[PDB]
Amino acid sequence: QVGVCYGMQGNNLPPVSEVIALYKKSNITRMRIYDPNQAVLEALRGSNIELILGVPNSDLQSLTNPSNAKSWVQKNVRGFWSSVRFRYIAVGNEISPVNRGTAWLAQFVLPAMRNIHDAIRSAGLQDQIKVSTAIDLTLVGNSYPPSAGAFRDDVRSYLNPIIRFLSSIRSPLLANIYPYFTYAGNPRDISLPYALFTSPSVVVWDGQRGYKNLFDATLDALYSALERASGGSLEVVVSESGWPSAGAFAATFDNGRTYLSNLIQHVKRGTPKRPKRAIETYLFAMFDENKKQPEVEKHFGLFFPNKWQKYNLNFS
Ligand SMILES: C[As](C)(=O)[O-]
Repeated sequence: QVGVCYGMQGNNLPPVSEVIALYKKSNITRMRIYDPNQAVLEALRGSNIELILGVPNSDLQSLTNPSNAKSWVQKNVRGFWSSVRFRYIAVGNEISPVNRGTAWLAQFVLPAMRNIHDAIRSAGLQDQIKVSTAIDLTLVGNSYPPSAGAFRDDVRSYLNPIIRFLSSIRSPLLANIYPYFTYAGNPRDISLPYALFTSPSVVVWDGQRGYKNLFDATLDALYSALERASGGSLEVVVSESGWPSAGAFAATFDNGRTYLSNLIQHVKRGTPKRPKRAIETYLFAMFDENKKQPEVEKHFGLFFPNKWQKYNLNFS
């Protein structure tokens, strides 16, 4: 089942309780939150909803201290484990050692992960609850063609030991992935059917491998980079994907509806490189978030804040 990211940065959003109800109502059994909001945590009790619990980047620093991490796990994890199906903890989101926004935090990620996981195992929850981190693909320097997929040379010192850690505790890697921005930046080279999963024939040829949609190509591009960095056994959970209804080039209702509907359907299966396993995927995001900037980041909602659906999707 597809999951949905619950961002709460709007001035017009439903009460937490109604949002959970709406999740249950729409039969959405998977959620991603970006911080451990207690009301949300208390609201998920007995929901049977598998949860991605996020560590906010501002606390990464704090958690490089083992004791801060311990108390972090006690308050937010052990206090709820009876009734909340914590699935993954996403320690940091879109951290890069070379992106201006997050560079000074990179040092913190792996230690945080060890302390939380260390904290996690002491409570004996390590086979249910996988410690990981959620990346963006700014870290991937090459993805064309997909077989050539490789991480940026200047991010290898950062990613390498993180991969190693993940391999050893058998955790997957989490990736936020937006075919939308790939398309939006280069519609001359990227065809909309390619971006939207509606292409009858392959669009990208990779030796003997043909890519029909932008989403399949990119993940496999990620897979090739993981394989070159000693993560050939890592699973990828896709922790964000979405298409905006307004605010910029190609931000339209129809595109949104197409993209998201094929996607929900697509991930019932895999990619041209790893056909067996289903892609665990989290749709971004449940509500428009009128506080985000710029304009287009306020329209990723799948639902209006009055809780009527934007796109009329089956999540079942
Ligand atoms: C834009 As190209 C030549 O890397 O497919």
